[PDB]
Amino acid sequence: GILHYEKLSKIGLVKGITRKYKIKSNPLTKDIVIKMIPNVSNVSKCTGTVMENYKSRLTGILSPIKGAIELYNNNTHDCVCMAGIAIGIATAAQITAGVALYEAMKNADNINKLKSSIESTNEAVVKLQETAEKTVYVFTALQDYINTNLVPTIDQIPCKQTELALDLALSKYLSDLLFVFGPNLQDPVSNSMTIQAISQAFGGNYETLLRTLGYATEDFDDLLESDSIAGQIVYVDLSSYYIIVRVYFPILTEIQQAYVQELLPVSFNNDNSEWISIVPNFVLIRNTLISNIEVKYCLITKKSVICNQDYATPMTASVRECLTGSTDKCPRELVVSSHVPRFALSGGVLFANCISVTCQCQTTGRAISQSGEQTLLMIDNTTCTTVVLGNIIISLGKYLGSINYNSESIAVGPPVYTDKVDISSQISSMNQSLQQSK
Amino acid sequence: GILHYEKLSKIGLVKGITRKYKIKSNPLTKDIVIKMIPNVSNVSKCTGTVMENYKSRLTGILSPIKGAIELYNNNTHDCVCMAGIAIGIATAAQITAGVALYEAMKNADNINKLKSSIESTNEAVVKLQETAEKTVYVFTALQDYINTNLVPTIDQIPCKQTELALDLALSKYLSDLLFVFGPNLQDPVSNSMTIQAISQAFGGNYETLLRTLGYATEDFDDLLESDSIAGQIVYVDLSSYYIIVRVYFPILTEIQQAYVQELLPVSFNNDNSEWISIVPNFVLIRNTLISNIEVKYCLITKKSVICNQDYATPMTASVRECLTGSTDKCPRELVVSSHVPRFALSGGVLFANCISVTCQCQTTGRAISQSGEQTLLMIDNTTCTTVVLGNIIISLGKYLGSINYNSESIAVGPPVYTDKVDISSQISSMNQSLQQSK
Amino acid sequence: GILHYEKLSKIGLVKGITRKYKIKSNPLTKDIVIKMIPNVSNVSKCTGTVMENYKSRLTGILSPIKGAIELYNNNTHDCVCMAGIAIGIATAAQITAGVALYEAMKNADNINKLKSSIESTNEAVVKLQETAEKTVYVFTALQDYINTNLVPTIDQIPCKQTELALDLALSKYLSDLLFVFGPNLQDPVSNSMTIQAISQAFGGNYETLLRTLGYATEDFDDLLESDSIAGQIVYVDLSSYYIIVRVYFPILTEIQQAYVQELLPVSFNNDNSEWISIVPNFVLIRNTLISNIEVKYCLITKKSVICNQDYATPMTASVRECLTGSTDKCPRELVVSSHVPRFALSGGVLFANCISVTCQCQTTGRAISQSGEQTLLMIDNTTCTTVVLGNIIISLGKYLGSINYNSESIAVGPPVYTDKVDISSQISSMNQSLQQSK
Ligand SMILES: *[C@@H]1O[C@H](CO)[C@@H](O)[C@H](O)[C@H]1NC(C)=O
Ligand SMILES: *[C@@H]1O[C@H](CO)[C@@H](O)[C@H](O)[C@H]1NC(C)=O
Ligand SMILES: *[C@@H]1O[C@H](CO)[C@@H](O)[C@H](O)[C@H]1NC(C)=O
Ligand SMILES: *[C@@H]1O[C@H](CO)[C@@H](O)[C@H](O)[C@H]1NC(C)=O
Ligand SMILES: *[C@@H]1O[C@H](CO)[C@@H](O)[C@H](O)[C@H]1NC(C)=O
Ligand SMILES: *[C@@H]1O[C@H](CO)[C@@H](O)[C@H](O)[C@H]1NC(C)=O
Ligand SMILES: *[C@@H]1O[C@H](CO)[C@@H](O)[C@H](O)[C@H]1NC(C)=O
Ligand SMILES: *[C@@H]1O[C@H](CO)[C@@H](O)[C@H](O)[C@H]1NC(C)=O
Ligand SMILES: *[C@@H]1O[C@H](CO)[C@@H](O)[C@H](O)[C@H]1NC(C)=O
Ligand SMILES: *[C@@H]1O[C@H](CO)[C@@H](O)[C@H](O)[C@H]1NC(C)=O
Ligand SMILES: *[C@@H]1O[C@H](CO)[C@@H](O)[C@H](O)[C@H]1NC(C)=O
Ligand SMILES: *[C@@H]1O[C@H](CO)[C@@H](O)[C@H](O)[C@H]1NC(C)=O
Repeated sequence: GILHYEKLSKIGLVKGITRKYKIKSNPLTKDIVIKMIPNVSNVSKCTGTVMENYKSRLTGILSPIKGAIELYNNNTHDCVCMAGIAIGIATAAQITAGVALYEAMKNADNINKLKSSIESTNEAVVKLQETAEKTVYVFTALQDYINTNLVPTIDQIPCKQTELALDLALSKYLSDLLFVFGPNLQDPVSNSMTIQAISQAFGGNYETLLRTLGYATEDFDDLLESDSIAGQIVYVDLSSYYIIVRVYFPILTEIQQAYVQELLPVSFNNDNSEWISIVPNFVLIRNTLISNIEVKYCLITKKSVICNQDYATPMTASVRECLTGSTDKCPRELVVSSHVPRFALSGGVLFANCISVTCQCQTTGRAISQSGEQTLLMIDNTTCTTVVLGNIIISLGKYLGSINYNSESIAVGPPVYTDKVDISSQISSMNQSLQQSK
Repeated sequence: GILHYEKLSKIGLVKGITRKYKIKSNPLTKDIVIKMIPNVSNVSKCTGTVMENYKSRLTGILSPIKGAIELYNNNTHDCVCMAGIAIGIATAAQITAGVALYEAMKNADNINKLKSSIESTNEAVVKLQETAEKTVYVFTALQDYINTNLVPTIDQIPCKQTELALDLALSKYLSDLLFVFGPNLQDPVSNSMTIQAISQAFGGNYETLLRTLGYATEDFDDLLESDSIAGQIVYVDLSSYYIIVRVYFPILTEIQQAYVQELLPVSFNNDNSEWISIVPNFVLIRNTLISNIEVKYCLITKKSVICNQDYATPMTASVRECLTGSTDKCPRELVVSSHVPRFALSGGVLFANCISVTCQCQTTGRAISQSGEQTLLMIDNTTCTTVVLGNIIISLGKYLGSINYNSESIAVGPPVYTDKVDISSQISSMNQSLQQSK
Repeated sequence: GILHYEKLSKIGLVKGITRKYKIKSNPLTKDIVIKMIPNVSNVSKCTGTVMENYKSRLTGILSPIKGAIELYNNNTHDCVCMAGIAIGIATAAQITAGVALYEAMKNADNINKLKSSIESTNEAVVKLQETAEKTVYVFTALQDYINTNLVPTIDQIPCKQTELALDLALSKYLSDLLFVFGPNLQDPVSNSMTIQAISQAFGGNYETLLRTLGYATEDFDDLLESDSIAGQIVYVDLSSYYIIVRVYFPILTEIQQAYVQELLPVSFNNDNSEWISIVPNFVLIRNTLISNIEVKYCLITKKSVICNQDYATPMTASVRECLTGSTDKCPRELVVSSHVPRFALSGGVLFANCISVTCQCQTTGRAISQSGEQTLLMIDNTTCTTVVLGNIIISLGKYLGSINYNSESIAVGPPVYTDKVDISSQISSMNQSLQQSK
């Protein structure tokens, strides 16, 4: 690759798995209905004031979301035609989500004609014919719990306990719902809300939601774990207590001439001390351009790095030069923890710090020795066919690089400290020196 | 406001929603009892050794908490009168919590006179008359589960399976409880423990707790999501296995002459490349003082920023000058990701980077062009009444700033890189240069 | 200790609790079987296609894990001998985990001889005789739910609702399972994944797992909360849908001549302003060596700091000199928030910023005054026996340090700003100054 792997390997940074870059795109939209209140028609004998109190509590949660949705519904018309003077302040994502909301209102209007049928649902999952060809699924929360726990036990227990059990179930449902659908949800007009978060209105059963929707594909689990499947609330009903959610199932596009290269950090010896290299562990290479990538927001598999959006971030010229060969530009940090890697395997070849760990060859019985002028030792089956590292015995391959690897040395970079307080102290010391300098 | 909004918008910092500052204060205290063990009197036929093992396991969890509480209970008198010699080491928060614990012990002593009544509770929520006027609520864990699942199925299933079901429910209850009430809780003498965390002793039903306690308030959900409602364990019983928790319910005070200003980041063009501005997105302004605010610990709504404590943090003079007009002091960062904003709306006026995106006007049909010397374009209805951005059509309004906005240019700040490894490399390179100079 | 506690306290770093350092070591291994599919033989009348669909969905989840495990199984032989040529790329942790997997395969082969007995399990927890002396426990998911909820209600409700209830339970089980056992688990050959994460295959009942395994020890909860108890998947069956997990039980080893010292930050007055000190709050001292420690990954109790591995990190020379007495090297930060501590107690002695908070003595009735040249006031019973801080009254001990503490002053360190944008701006400004100089 573009990176100088041979020079990188001598300061740790052993070449790891090469993964292709995938980003979701081209979503397909399906509409579902989540009914936030169960049907207690069959336990209504002693529901008491529990349902009235629950409806009063749920109206206060659903009302701000509805108001924020009609804020964009009222100011979007047909020339998608948005009035910026009434909207006032919005971001590009908010305006795009408003456009998507306007597009979804066409189907929401057809769905809303089945309000009585939605009210009459008495099962957790039901199918309704929105049109002659389109079917809408209604997902009722706690309906399964009521049907399988409260209906069979109405006449067995004093149903004053059924009222308390129903009250506790509704409040526990609200307890899990409040983190996602509460005041934290200040921007319901957005398509970045994952289906897992939306499923909290259905008890967290996004598996049931997606399986019922019939979304079958090879990349289903990858899309789920990359947070690429998203839902958007397009309508809120305060009389029947249900929401219409549009689920956007996209497909993964492999970015052409793009891959993510992983570097395995290995401690190396320098100046009679143990060091580690402070460089990005994951490097994104698009065409011939080298840049950082925030892989913590992505899904990392053994074959590809999967993200819901482009997470590329800039890279300094010094770090780019370090990755392209200038090993003197690579920052390094002292090693004081005993639990730090000291060897790694790449292409059947072992890169080990044989000063911190004991390297012994099984073929000859003689220990492999590392001098004080060598940072790492490259052990292939030319040096000797089988090396022993304590309880580990490994058969080695042949190195595809230079034959004088262990004879040719390099230069090491400047030591650094990556702790927050240490960074602040370094900045202070450098400023107290720079004031004298200038 | 005090900020220079025009110059900030010229570098892509578009003015956002202005929110007032709210901090909780003046809490009212209520005492509740949480019984960590259910009443199995009606399933006692084949509970077996399960209850003995559960009590043995729960004693080891509750003993350190009781010891830590008695550490402060034993060293507080009337001469709130605290003996610092015996306490030894404590913080201001710990001492204030000890004072609150001493205040709560007066009511805890009255509550403890109903120990037999607490032991005899056989419902999830019961009401006990602590005095002639005060009422205390007892919340029993898994009591509803036992009453609605195990009691009705005593004679139907082989009750050796009931013993296994009871054992699994208790162990699952301990599994969720251990993260909050385990060795992590090293400081039970503190009033910073949220009611949501305390509710883990009741299966996570803080909604049930707060609804039973009453607590009718408009700011109820805001207080819940700002982590302002807190509870404190004031007494632990190792014989009846219950705890007394004092719930603190504060009110939200709007800080006078204080508001939080949000800045919407928009990419801008400079030197034939795309850049973003590295400035705080949320700026707290109290009176005429500008400072940072850690909004990640607060609750953000469309109307206010709500925090459980003051989260103001200092700001550098350079950043303050950047926010007050000195745009040459504003750090900027290169843009390499495709998924960063290019336009935003503020006051009916669109600030767009018409080089990265296509700006076309519907009224005239001609594309809106941005020269290479302009960072951003301000598009108001004085220019043209309706702009088109791909699939988005927006009606704009008059701008309230300078009429020569698109003719007047500004200066741009120094480029920076905000990655961790990039920061370390920059610090090392700058130290190398400084050492070479001196 | 090695730290200069007096000078540290004079800049608001009051000595806290001294905790010893503990790291897990010498694990003992026990093998368990988790059956990912329940036995629905007693509700098979109307399970329908639900079980077939669930098996199809679960095969896709479990197949990559089995493939990754067989990747190491196929390339490990008795000759522990590993073929590095076929492995290609691996880290030291991966190779050690492969060695552990090879060691566990010997017992996995004996366990797999009871495949029919594992298939026939119809209880949540059962005991099987793997050999004449060894015992293996099988944990079946949702088996208790089926036995106690679906079997008793087979003929009471329309069993078409039983099929929907079974479908929802299986899908909810998969929803919780997907985060741990989904595409995120790209490296099943590793012994660093905790038993709590493993328990997600059993509904999160790690308490049941460990109690059934019979692991009884004093440090049980400490090992649990330090993330020291870990499990490794050693075998995956795609025909019976179960996994074999080897649980590692380490012991907590107290590091000799090592302890973690905590410093309590207290605001202090300087130049008519309030400041805080930016130094590490937790300092790890091993022998005579001072270094940082990442205590966020560890478990902190009142007696010791417990970690699953060594988390020591380097410390700069400037920060070390600050901790050892050079108070002019200690970075300090301005105080703008009202909710920052102003006093603390250590050894019965109060260190308070009496400029910011009102200090009054009860014994004499006269207020304690702090001059503008003093950062903090040390108040012991030599000064006066009982101090009052608002609603707090504390009896004080005697200071064991210098008697001229409040008369001797020190020098203060350079001011710093710890915000991210502030750090970037400071770096840019210092680079601009350095470039102007050179
Ligand atoms: C939107 O318009 C409806 C009437 O169509 C009105 O009831 C509602 O209050 C409006 N909401 C907003 C936010 O303007
Ligand atoms: C409610 O009860 C009636 C009569 O007992 C029954 O026909 C109906 O199916 C029940 N509803 C549900 C959802 O089971
Ligand atoms: C050494 O490893 C290489 C792998 O590159 C392999 O082809 C070769 O057979 C091995 N043995 C020898 C003696 O080269
Ligand atoms: C700067 O470098 C010198 C020598 O290279 C070193 O002694 C000093 O500690 C370094 N300081 C910082 C803040 O990096
Ligand atoms: C507190 O005092 C009680 C007796 O009133 C005693 O049993 C207990 O052990 C003491 N605890 C501590 C921490 O001193
Ligand atoms: C326990 O059983 C008795 C007799 O069947 C009954 O009177 C009592 O109400 C039951 N307890 C509860 C809490 O239901
Ligand atoms: C531009 O919008 C303002 C309101 O913001 C309006 O008063 C003015 O007449 C508009 N000019 C047009 C439509 O040309
Ligand atoms: C400092 O600024 C110069 C020019 O402004 C630039 O070339 C260099 O990369 C910068 N270095 C750092 C560490 O900011
Ligand atoms: C399944 O049903 C049979 C016949 O009713 C019964 O003997 C057996 O115990 C049941 N299985 C379980 C696990 O209860
Ligand atoms: C491992 O070997 C088995 C046969 O023993 C084979 O079925 C399987 O595909 C192999 N897996 C890998 C990753 O080589
Ligand atoms: C002051 O505190 C010390 C420390 O415990 C104590 O020994 C002494 O009795 C106290 N009183 C006096 C008058 O020294
Ligand atoms: C450097 O120090 C000077 C005076 O000591 C100060 O004015 C300036 O703000 C500091 N710059 C930093 C900390 O970036």
